[PDB]
Amino acid sequence: MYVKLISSDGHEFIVKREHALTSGTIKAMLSTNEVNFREIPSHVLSKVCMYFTYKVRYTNSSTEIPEFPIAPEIALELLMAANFLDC
Amino acid sequence: VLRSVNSREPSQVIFCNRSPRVVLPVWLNFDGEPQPYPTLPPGTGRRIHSYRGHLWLFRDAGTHDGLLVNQTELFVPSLNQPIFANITLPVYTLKERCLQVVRSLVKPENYRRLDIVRSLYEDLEDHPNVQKDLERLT
Amino acid sequence: MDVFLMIRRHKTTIFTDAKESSTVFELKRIVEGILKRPPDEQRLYKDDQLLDDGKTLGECGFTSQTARPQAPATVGLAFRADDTFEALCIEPFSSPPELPDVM
Ligand SMILES: CC(=O)N1C[C@H](O)C[C@H]1C(=O)NCc1ccc(-c2cnco2)cc1
Repeated sequence: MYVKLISSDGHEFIVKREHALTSGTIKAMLSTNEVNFREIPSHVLSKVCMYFTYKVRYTNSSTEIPEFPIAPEIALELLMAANFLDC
Repeated sequence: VLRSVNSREPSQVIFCNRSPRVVLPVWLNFDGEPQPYPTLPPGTGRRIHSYRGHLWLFRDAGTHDGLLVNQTELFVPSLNQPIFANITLPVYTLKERCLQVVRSLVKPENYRRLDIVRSLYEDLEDHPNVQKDLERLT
Repeated sequence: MDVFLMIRRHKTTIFTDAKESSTVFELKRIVEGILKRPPDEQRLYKDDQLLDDGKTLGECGFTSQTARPQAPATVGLAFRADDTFEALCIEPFSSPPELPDVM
């Protein structure tokens, strides 16, 4: 049902297993139920989890899709995480 | 290969910008050449005269990021009264969304000064382009 | 209407959704299924405000306008150790580095 994604600084993110499988890298890391991310800090991983919910909600939807927001200060690190996770 | 059909059959259309971007409507001419049309500010609409079998695509006017029209890439006006062209943001991948944000903040000359992997510098320089999207598209 | 939340305690964050018409108690039953602590051993908060069990999420301020998939609303969580409840404590996320010169 749920999986645990742990950031470099020890924050634990509990997300729906299906939402987390949106990432091919995560699927591979799972096949606990727990994945440790040595290079992904919590301010980046929290945004990755928001992306999963956003993607699962807005994919194959006729509703007006809002912009996914990214603060400039997080952009570089989030790009590195998205690249690794194939998100 | 991807071109408008010279039907000469008028078709009134409403370009409806349901996105937060400035929209660039692009008509594919009889030779398949992309032809830009006047831009649409966010949230606005335009009643335009087009023709049956004509091909349109929509891009962000400033960055050329691809947009959706009636949930697909291409819009073909059909038989009428006016046809609605509902322009929206796609659900971009997280990586593409990050590339868009980084491109909006960093001058292309300065991409090589960012502390990232070489492969990401190449992804940053590989800007969205209508020509690349058209070829192909097969 | 679906509402999107972050249920937070110490260094734990649960990403979940619920109905606006669902109750604070029903959210505690979600936390129980995940963290294995019964609803009577939990306190839920909106900011510093303690939330009542019988209240719906909408009445608590969690609406479709304020609890979006891409910007979820925070629900604070505190556990009862033995007979006493611990104070509400949410560890902040890490700080981003300074924006680089060319940004
Ligand atoms: C060959 C021709 O007459 N075409 C090609 C396309 O089917 C559109 C049509 C055309 O040029 N119609 C006039 C027109 C003028 C302004 C716009 C317009 C204005 N703002 C966004 O689009 C659209 C169509």
